Amino acid sequence: ANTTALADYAVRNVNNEIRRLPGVGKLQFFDSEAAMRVWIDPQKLVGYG
Amino acid sequence: VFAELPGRIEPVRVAEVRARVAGIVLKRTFEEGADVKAGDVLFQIDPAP
Repeated sequence: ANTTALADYAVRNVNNEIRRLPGVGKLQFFDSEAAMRVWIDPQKLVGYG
Repeated sequence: VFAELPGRIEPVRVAEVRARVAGIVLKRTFEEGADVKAGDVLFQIDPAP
C-alpha cells in the first residue's frame, strides 16, 4: 500500500475539515506530504555527460 | 568482485571517406544506409584537370 496516496487523501479531504471544526485549536498531521520525486540515476548522468 | 564501468560502443573499423582531389561532385553512386563492399564506387568528382 502506498502510504503517500493515503496521506494525500487525508490532507486534501480530512485534515482541513477537522481543523475547521469548532473547539480544535491545532491539527497535528503526523506524516509527510506528497511531492514529485525525481529519482536520478547518476550512471545515466555519467553516460550523457 | 565485478565493477560496472561507463563505456561506449565503438566500431572496430571506421573509414572516413574523404575527397582527395578538388572538384565538383558530379554524381553520388551509393544509397545511404546500405552495406558497401571494398572498392564499391561511391562518388564521382569531375575529372576535368
